Amino acid sequence: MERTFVMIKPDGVRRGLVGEILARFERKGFRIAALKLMQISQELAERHYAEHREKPFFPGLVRFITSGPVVAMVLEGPGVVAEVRKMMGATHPKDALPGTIRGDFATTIDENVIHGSATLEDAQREIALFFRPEELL
Amino acid sequence: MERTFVMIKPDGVRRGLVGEILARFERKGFRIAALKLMQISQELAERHYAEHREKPFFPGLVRFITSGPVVAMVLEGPGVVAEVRKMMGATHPKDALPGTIRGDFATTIDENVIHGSATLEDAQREIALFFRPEELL
Amino acid sequence: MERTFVMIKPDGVRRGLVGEILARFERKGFRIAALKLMQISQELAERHYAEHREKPFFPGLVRFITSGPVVAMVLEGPGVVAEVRKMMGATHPKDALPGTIRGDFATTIDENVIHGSATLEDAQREIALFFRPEELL
Amino acid sequence: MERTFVMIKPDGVRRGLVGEILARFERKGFRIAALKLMQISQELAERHYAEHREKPFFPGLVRFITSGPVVAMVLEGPGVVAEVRKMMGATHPKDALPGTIRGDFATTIDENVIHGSATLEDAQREIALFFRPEELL
Amino acid sequence: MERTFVMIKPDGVRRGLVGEILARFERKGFRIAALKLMQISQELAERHYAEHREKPFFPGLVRFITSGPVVAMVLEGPGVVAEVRKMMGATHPKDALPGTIRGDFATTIDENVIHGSATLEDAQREIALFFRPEELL
Amino acid sequence: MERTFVMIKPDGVRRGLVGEILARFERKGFRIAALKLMQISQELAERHYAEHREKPFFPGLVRFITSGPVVAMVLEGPGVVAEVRKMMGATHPKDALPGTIRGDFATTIDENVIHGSATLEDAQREIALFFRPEELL
Repeated sequence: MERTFVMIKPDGVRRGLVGEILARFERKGFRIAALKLMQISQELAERHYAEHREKPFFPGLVRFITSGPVVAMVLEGPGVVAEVRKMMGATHPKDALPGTIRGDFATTIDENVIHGSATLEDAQREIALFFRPEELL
Repeated sequence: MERTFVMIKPDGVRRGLVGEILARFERKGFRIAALKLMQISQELAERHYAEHREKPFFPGLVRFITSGPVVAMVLEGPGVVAEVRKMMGATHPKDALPGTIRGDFATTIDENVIHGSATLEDAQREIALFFRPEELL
Repeated sequence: MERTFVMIKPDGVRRGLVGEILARFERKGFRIAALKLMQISQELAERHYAEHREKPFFPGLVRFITSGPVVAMVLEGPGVVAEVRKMMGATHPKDALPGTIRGDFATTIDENVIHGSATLEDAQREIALFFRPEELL
Repeated sequence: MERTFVMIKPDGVRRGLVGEILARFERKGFRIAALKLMQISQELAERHYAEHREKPFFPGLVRFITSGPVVAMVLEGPGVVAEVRKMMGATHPKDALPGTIRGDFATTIDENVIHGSATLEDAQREIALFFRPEELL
Repeated sequence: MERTFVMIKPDGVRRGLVGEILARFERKGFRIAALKLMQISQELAERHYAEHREKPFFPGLVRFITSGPVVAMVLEGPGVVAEVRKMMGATHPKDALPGTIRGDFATTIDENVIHGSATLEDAQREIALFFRPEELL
Repeated sequence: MERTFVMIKPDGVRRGLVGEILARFERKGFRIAALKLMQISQELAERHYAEHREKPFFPGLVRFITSGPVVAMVLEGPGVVAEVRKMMGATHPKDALPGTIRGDFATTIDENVIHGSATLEDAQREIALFFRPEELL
């Protein structure tokens, strides 16, 4: 019953990549346990990147993630956390391999189209933060 | 401006067709104004199909539409109501032409993969019934 | 229950369209009851086109249908005979509409990529002619 | 033998639809006789839409067709003029059926993604206007 | 004239992945020399996994491979044995890279969608076992 | 404003892979700055492979590259030279990974479907050689 949190960033949404990305997870065999289009508020974003509150790029992260609506989701499946990280590819598109989501759709680190939980613990945190309990099915 | 309500039925979600269908709307150029995976409550299903509460097939429509989660959404764009209707194809898959969502993905009337508002008026009503006002972006 | 016979002609196989076409039937929801790559014998071709053995274009139909291997198959599902007919599109690619197999892949009548049983009766006959009974699953 | 002129308009190029559209023609079996990314000059646009130089919407057609680069091409094959017309679908996306290029990618008449010669005669004229003779292969 | 044996397992067939998989081999440029839908008998399966007759997972392999119809095929092309192993990806999906068949469609080792000969010798053995000579074209 | 030169070789063109390949670059987010179908002359080809004028495979390179029309293009984007080399995959298809262009579409080194500049310097040279200045947009 392992699960992970995935967010299609503002750039992924405006470029119309939502369906293509979801399709990759569905053909893989993962179950969509939650899904919604939402607008991340300034405060919510800052809480998410709370650990980087002192970083110099913190303001940048917050700005981009709130620049427009995002699509949040929870995926379930065998070792889905690590499998999704593998599917997304390296955080910086230049190092992401062809076949991965960022390797196929992204060109810059600032607009790298998608985010996926790094660990099961981050997943639980992110799910509790972006989704209400009743939104999980 | 104009908006329409679309729902990928339980069979469409079960068969992993969410991304593929969503991708068709994004390729078309429509904007996703709202989106969420949800379980239709008995009340919502009855409210939705109230028109047939007398019909003998009513209990059937309700059981099916609540048989599993669906993906509800609101699409926005020029004449989106009539366009989506055309994109989905005939209600009965037997009459739905290839190239159409039902024409390419459905085989029976009971499990016809998707629903789309019939008119502008139906759209306003359905959107208000399936989504909380704050969920429209 | 209902079954229909489908054959991807020598041109369709030669052009590497087998998977793409098969995928359309699988996406539609039909079940593959039988499948095999085969070389149509002179006898089988004549038996199949017996109706035109008198016509002047007969020798042509036979030479083409035996010009290379074909992929024969039996598709199963609700009203599969009429549905497949619709999915293939008009026999003459000039009349075949986009979204259709012939509409998307064929350009001439002689090389129209695929064949599908015209009626339930034709289906029984074709299936018995192209497949050994034990090959139907 | 027969040839037709096709142009992916500025909106189609801007939205990254060049490969997808080109792929449909290649899958169909037509041959690419000519191809080039180009910026339509004011003279070329006026020459092309000369028929409407009197109309009030003329200045509009010109500004749009020259708003950005287009991908011009010449397709060759059996009855390619009428076939491409069918593949593109109705000029007004509202009338264009799913499965069609405009039916799948366009939403408004002003930005209808593509143009294709209406007749054999129009094809000869357009090809001579958009391409240098040595560019036809 | 190198060739290899590939089998789309019962899970790959029931999930409707036959066409998509074949399409990958066709676009790659490999030739389909044989193809058929078949039901592996208990005895046949045991002979195939004869080398593992003493293994503890032998009963499991036999059970799954006979749980439903499979699609067997022979592919021909330059170094096709090693190339197909590369295309399928690691035997355990968790270690299979995005872009490969198992990396894109599978989540568990038990249901890893496909099988491909490990060596030319295994290929000859598997072809002689699953196909009759006359079925090779 | 980095840019690179890409050529879809004669084999890629005759196999109808132009659109599919362009689509990969467009979905990635690269900008098409130039594009054209052309026939490489004997002299032009020899100049291109001038550095290999003394190699034993020089005659072979020249022959294949001139065996039919090719599609030349210039792509722009962040680190596009290295990114495109990554997308194309290893020069020899056998070593190209699934997900890359050669890994997915090619089987032999002689007909490896595509070429991309090795360095920014090679790119400038190739662009100056295959394109006229006015063809860059």
